Amino acid sequence: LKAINNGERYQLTSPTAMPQSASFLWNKKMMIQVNCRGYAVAQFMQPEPAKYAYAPNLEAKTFMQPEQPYYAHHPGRFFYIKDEETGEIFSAPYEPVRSQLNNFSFNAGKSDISWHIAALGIEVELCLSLPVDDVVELWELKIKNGGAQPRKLSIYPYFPVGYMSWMNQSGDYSQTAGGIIASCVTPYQKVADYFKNKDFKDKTFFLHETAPAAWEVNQKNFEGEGGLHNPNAIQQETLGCGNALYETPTAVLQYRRELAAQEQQTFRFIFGPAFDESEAIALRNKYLSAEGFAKAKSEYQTYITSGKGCLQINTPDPELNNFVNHWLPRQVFYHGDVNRLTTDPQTRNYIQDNMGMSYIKPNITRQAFLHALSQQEESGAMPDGILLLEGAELKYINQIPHTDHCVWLPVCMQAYLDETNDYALLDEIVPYASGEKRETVEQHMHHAMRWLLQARDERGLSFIAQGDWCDPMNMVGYKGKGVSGWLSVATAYALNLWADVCEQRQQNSCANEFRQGAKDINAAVNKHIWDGEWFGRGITDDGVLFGTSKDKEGRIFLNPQSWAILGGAADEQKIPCLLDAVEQQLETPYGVMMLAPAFTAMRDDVGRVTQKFPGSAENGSVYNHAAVFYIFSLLSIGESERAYKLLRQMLPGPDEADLLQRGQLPVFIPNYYRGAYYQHPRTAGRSSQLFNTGTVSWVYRCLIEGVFGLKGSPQGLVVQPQLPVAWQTAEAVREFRGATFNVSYRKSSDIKEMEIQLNESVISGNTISDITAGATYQLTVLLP
Amino acid sequence: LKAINNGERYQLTSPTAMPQSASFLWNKKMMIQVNCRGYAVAQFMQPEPAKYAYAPNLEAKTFMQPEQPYYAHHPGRFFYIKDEETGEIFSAPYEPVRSQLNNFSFNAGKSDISWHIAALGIEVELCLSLPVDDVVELWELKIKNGGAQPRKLSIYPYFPVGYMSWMNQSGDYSQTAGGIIASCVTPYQKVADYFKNKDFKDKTFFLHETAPAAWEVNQKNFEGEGGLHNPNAIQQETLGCGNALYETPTAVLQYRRELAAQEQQTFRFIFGPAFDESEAIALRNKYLSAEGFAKAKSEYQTYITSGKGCLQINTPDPELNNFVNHWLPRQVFYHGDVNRLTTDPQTRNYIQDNMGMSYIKPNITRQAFLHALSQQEESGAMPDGILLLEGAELKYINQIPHTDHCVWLPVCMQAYLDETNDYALLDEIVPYASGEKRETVEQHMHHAMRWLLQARDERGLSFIAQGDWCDPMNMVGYKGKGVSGWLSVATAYALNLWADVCEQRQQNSCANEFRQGAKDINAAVNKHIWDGEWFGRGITDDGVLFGTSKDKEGRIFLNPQSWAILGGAADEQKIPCLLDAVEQQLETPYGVMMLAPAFTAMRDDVGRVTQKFPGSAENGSVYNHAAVFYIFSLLSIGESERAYKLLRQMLPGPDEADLLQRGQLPVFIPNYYRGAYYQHPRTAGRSSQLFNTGTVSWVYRCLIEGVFGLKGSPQGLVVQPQLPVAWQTAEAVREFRGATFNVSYRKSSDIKEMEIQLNESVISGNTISDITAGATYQLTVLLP
Ligand SMILES: [Cl-]
Ligand SMILES: [Cl-]
Repeated sequence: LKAINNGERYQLTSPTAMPQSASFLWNKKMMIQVNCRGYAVAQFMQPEPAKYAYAPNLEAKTFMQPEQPYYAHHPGRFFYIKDEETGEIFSAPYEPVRSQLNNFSFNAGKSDISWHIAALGIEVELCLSLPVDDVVELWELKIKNGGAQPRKLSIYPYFPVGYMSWMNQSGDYSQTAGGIIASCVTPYQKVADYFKNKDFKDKTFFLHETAPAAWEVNQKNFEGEGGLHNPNAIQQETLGCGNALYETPTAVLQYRRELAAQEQQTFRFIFGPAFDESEAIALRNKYLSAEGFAKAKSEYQTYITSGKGCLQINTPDPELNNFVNHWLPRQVFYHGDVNRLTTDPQTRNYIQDNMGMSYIKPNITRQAFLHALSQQEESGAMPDGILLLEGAELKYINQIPHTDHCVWLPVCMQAYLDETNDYALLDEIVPYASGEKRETVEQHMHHAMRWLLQARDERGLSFIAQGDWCDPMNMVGYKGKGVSGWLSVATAYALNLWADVCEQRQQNSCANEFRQGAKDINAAVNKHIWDGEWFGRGITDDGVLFGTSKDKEGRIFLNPQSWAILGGAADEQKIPCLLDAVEQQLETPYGVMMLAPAFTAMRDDVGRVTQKFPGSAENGSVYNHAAVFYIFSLLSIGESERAYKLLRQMLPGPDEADLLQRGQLPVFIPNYYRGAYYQHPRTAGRSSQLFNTGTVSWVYRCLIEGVFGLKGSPQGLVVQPQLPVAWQTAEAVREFRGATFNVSYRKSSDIKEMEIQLNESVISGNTISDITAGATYQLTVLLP
Repeated sequence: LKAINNGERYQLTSPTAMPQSASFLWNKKMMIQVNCRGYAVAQFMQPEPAKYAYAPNLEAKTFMQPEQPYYAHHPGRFFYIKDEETGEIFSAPYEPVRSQLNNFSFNAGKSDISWHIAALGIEVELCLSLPVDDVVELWELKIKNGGAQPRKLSIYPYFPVGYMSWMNQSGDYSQTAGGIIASCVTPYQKVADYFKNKDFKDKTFFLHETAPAAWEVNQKNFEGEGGLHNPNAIQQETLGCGNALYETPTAVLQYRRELAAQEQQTFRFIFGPAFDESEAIALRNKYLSAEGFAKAKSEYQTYITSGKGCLQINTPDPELNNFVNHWLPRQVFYHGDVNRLTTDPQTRNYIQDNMGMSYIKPNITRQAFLHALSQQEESGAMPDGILLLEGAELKYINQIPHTDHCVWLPVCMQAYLDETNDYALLDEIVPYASGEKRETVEQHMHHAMRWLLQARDERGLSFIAQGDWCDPMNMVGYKGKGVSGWLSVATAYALNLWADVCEQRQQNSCANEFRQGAKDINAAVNKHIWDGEWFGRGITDDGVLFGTSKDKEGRIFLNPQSWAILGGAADEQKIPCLLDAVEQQLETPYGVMMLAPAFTAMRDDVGRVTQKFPGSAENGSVYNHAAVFYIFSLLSIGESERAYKLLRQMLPGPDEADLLQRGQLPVFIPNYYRGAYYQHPRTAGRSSQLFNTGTVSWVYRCLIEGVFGLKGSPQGLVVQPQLPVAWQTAEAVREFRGATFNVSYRKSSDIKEMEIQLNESVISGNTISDITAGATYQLTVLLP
């Protein structure tokens, strides 16, 4: 397991040591998660979510689950190879046959995913990639006779379409399209859904550049009694060229080749959805050639490059370097650039994902604030979701009243303003969700902060309704009286940040109003939530305070601690209680758990969070997004070593036991690693394998502004590093407001205070304030 | 393939010749479809539908689809057998290993399902059955060393639980319960669903009578790299006794036995859902013993016996005899006794399924009329569904306005009144769905018939809204103007039957009102629907008449023909046009198609029916329920040979090509055999394998009253047979109004008219009118 191609890829060389590991790709309209053994999950937008490769049964509407189980007929991307001289077979990448291989590489790439495998002296290369703007998978297969004698082979792509629909499904070979076309009608019953579903891409295509010897479109006939392990159609000399008539369809082709010693051949295919044959052919003409593949690859590299971000690092930790330089920025960029491929992002996701873009393409951030605030309610309250398309609707959790949505506005805007200095966004005029009222961004923000001050009970604590940041914490306040400890403390943080902005803008009454606000809230928190060694989590509708030392499950939550540090409820006296409480009850080798001990049964004044399996998701996992709010809190009070230790725990490896236990390639941060570390040690640390998470925008922020300490201010670039003490030297390159800063950090026993040199001469203070677009500056930072 | 055990069972001796074939069982709260290879689909009521054995992914809410595809990890019921001396393995019944077997029997039973298999000299017996009233599967395994030497075996039940839930799933071995308990929390998000789901049976148990050597509850660890074909846990000496912690759970046990020459051992298990361990143990104590199995089997036999029905036959066709005597009555009884295990049966299903019970347990019929009519709307209109439980709701198609619901009332009541003579039901007082109005059944019926007369347009034709009997015919009248040809003619039938009842009850104005009604409708049909050689199907919202000779797809529908014969729109002149049109365009070797040619693309003034795959379900399949309305129509005009031919086509076999093509065991009539006979001959005749269908109550009625001609009247039993001419003799035994009639039929060239003898002396007329409860009468019926 290691980086290759100068960081462009990361290679895993066993199909069994880490069998859940995967990587992803995306583009403007789709995403695909590819498992190391050949399984895959693909979703596209049209404009709502859909799939073209289906399960063999009628599946629920869903993308993936955490810790997704795969199974033999799970959708996947495979090539069977048959020795026509011996009848022996194997499959690439490893499933479905699972033969002994002589060689195996799975390569996660920034811009592609690929495998190299060998068996029976035949060398197989498989490469997947996507164009920027169309929904289609670009597949490249290379087969090489690696021996001294000719070899006769039958080569079979197997791209199973699955059970498409109970109403109508079929498939046939189309000579005109040049491959297989499966077709269905998405089930429905209401006449309105006919009109709504009319432009669905209900065909799935698998198209060949090179005409094959034969094909099979009927899944059962492909398998016969041999099943996937040894399909009958492959035991025969030739595929039988069957179709599917209200039978489960499949995409199987056959090439028969005699290959000379050392001879290699290449075959191209495309796979995806289409409205009709005409669209499949349009895509074929556009992509299915050496030239279409090359042009797509180079447009796609350029897209990834445009999102490369603002920080390259060179530290003594080569695993961190590789992760931060090569993998983190693409994962941030995915979130803000396509908003997790939903037409109704959760508001807090929209805002936090876009916060991350401040460091990548800040104009997308700016647009995101304008778009979100145009959907603010006239009361100042923000909706649970942001609609990205006319006609979309709030779905799933966005229909369940949660109360924290306004908080994110000044919290995330702060990052934007520090990075860009675009205080002028505050003067942009935007409407509200209803009414004829158009007001500046700044007036919107004021009304959001007033909303949060009004949405509090007689004690001055924030109402929780059916949840706050913790989506399934739904029964604390469902009767209309319960309050959140996390929301209270986070509200005080928000109010303090926004009061700073008001002061910076000469809005001095506002600055006072909101600072007073924050003091009131923190007082109420200190009176009603503080539990003696840590802050509690909320007070239920019936007046019980939970997240306290009296509770046997859910005894401490991370979030109220992190956010009391930030918002100022935690003073100098309280902070060391927090740190030790968190370390004793929540820290693990895989990072910090969000609550503990995990709940093992329903507690119905807290609610659905407590019914999740203990140590999964919000029920006490190492939930990385909560972990990173703690990291950030630690950085805000100079707890440099603690912060770095806990941040570095998010990245698996290089320890081999760690790698195997988490079962993840280190090419993304998952939403969680399994918690309940004390209750269930066997599974603890296991990765969810979910690449969708708002964690990464905060991780990137922590590195840039906190660890490396290269943070923007209205004066310029502020140098305030918090490197771990083990590093004798490190470098970073920072792109900032159109300039580049080559930074060298070095520990020196000759000094008492940090000393900063700019282009060799020493500065006073810690701000670089003469910044010209296009220039490069040498910074030397000497540290005690 | 043939009947065994004196008709108690039917045996199939290949696992591959008919791999979709199955049988079912049910009880008061559940049903299970068992496939010949070991796959199964089970549903239970609690009080809504649920499952305990899940797919390996997140499946949609559904029972089964037509022509259900199975796949390797589909839920199933399996036993692996390992030769500990050689490492060789096989599985019962055939999946998952698919080894060569020395012997194979699949036995569909009336009261159980079982297999006998042999391989490696070991003889395996497997038997499934259910008790009458609890949700639990009773499993009995027998293993016999069939050789001369001792043999060492490892024996592994494999009952996979599947992927239960993304929120929470697990499993472990429980010594106290005596087996494996998988556990989950059904996913939800709304607080109201917590309260609604609180008593769900979210545990699945697999409990052993005999303590095993080891177990495995983690599915992945069971399989390892060997997969289902050759699981790793079975290659080992002993199972590793793992659990499942937010991993997909499984039920695997291991018994290790040395068996003497000829020695057999028996192992018992139960499998099912439970709320908690306490319920699993309650079921264990009740059932898991030789004595619990025996008591359950004998209570279950008694339940099936109580539904045996009123007709045993002995004809020259031994396939018909077996089907009618042994299989048909249980399938009728299932429908009315549990109403297809939905809490909101479609109204037309409720009424027609219960009609069938007239011949089985007529008091359930009577209750069904009372229950249905208590939910009639004050306008006289009937709702789309009948609610069988306080709090249930209309679901799926029952939310989409269909208009035919009232029609079934007099159509099906006629059967009830002829069979039982219970005209006194008509005087029972029942409420309506809303209001304080309580009226007699008879007044309700009048208001239903008036409803049907009012629900017609200016031309006097019935509005279709979003459908009639054809559930997905949703776009003929969705704008509020379209009308049905089928509903018009069926309304006239209904009105005529009900006018007869009114006359029989001295309600003479009503009798006139409704007879006039029927004449008006038939006139309008003859003016606007008749198309010259057959009756059209409807007139769209924009005034187009479809189901005509001008249409290239959907050129003729069966239903308007059948029902014009019944209701009298078709006169003596028109009837022979119908017969020839139906025979030329609709008849097939597998029976009569409901429409043709099948639709191959959306036609959006007809609607969703046209998007189903051509020859599946309502889009031109041999849809048996439509076929049987034709059969019944044919009988009502003395077309004896045509009627019998088409009825006999519903029963597959004995022709071998027929059997293999339809792919069904002849132990039930499916809802459809594939149509589009001319467009897609390769698949035509394929069985849906769906045992839920309102067909069978009409088939039973046709046999009893039509073919065998033993029909009730207010005078007694009317002898009016329509035997096919090939039969030289036949017998039937008819139970009727508490008496038995041993009937012998014989063709005699000595007579001009039918002659009937009762206890050897000749009667005049054709009615037996002296009927004493408990008596047996000899009837001899001589025919020309
Ligand atoms: Cl939380
Ligand atoms: Cl119809």
